[PDB]
Amino acid sequence: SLQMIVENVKLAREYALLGNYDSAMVYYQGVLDQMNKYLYSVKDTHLRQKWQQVWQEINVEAKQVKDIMKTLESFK
Amino acid sequence: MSLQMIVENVKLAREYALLGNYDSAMVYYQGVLDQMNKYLYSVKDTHLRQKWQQVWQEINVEAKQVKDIMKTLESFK
Amino acid sequence: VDEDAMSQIRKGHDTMFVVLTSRHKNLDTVRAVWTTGDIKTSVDSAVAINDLSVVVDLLNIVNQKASLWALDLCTTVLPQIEKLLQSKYESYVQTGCTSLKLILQAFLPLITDILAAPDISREERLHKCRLCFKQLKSISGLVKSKSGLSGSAFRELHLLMASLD
Amino acid sequence: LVDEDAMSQIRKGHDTMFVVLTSRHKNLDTVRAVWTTGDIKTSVDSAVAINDLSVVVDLLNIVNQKASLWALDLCTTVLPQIEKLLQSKYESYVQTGCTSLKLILQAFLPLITDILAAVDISREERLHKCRLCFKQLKSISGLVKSKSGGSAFRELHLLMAS
Repeated sequence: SLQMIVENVKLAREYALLGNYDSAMVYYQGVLDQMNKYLYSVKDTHLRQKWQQVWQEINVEAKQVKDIMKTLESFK
Repeated sequence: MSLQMIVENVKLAREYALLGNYDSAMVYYQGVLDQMNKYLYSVKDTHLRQKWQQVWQEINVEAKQVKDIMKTLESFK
Repeated sequence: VDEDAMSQIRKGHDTMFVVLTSRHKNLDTVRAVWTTGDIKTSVDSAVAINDLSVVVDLLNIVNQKASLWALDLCTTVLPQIEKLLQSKYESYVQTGCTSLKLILQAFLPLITDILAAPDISREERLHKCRLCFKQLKSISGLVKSKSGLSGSAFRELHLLMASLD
Repeated sequence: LVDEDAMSQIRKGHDTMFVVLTSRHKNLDTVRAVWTTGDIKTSVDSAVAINDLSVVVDLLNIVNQKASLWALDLCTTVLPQIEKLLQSKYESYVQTGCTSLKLILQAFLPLITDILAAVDISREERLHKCRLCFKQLKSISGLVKSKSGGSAFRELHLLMAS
């Protein structure tokens, strides 16, 4: 479902904006996998290329959340 | 100037210092050092005076250690 | 459709990048002050950053760790206090009484709430909480026995420890 | 009481004082070094590990004199942020502010109340920050009472009855 990928992207970003990084990471990892399964479901090669940069941009957001979490783990 | 009072005030300074009451110890240490120095120049004998000077120095050493302890403690603030 | 789906997802990417990068940078500023050990200026720097989301992130860490910090402190300090309360030097006893009062005032409410509750972090708190309560019960008997002296500090401590008898 | 007897009585105890204060200062400096590195935890363990009760007394005397002032300084810095969190449109911000406020009320309010009771350059400063703290709490109190009309604010309301 495309509406699920869009929705799950929205949730990951909302959780991240609110500092709920645990829940954000679950959805970021969810969308990255879900986006990859739809990616190889795409028969068009060009449409596949454009989704790959969406995956890349979402992947960048997920790495920043991890970096924030790693910083927070130092306070322990 | 009573010598038995100087002995007592040395005893008080040391007791407070042993117990970690450094503010009160310094009051008596500065007291004895002044009281002993005021008595020191009352001594006309040269030999008797030198021996009191080394007593004063030993008390001064103890007073300096208390000061040093207080300075170390003030670092924690 | 793909065009609407991708357009909606990419719409928000630049804002997310800026928010998370800036928040990460601000947290790193605070973390640097924290590792030096200065609790005061690390709280001050978070406020000075003037970013409520950084304050939220840090208070969320404090809120989950504060009780464990207090419990760890208590389980190390209480045996020392017990020694002080048994000292033949009056001032040592007085020092132990003052420190015990502060612990009871500040930390006993937290300890009560932990023992009154329905993963690994909760189990660790409950474990240290139970030891801490064991130490306080031991100290409690000492406090009650010395409240018969006249000696008044032990009667105030007895009152603060009423929830243990 | 003659001079020779007086000097003998005084000097008898000098070597003991020198050694005791030397050992204690060395032990306190050992603890201070761990403290200045910033690790509060291993610095407490340092004093215990030294196993010298007089070092513990000196350190607890400092803590006993500063702990309430530390809580007071922290509260007057944190409470304005907490009040902002309680006013946020984000549910999770409010919950964070409520949780931090409960811990502050449980742990630090008893200490701060006692400061107002019982020469001293700081005393003028202490009372000013005490009043600032109670102004902050009074402001939060009215907000808590209004929003208790929700369960977290009822728990907070009872903690703020005073």
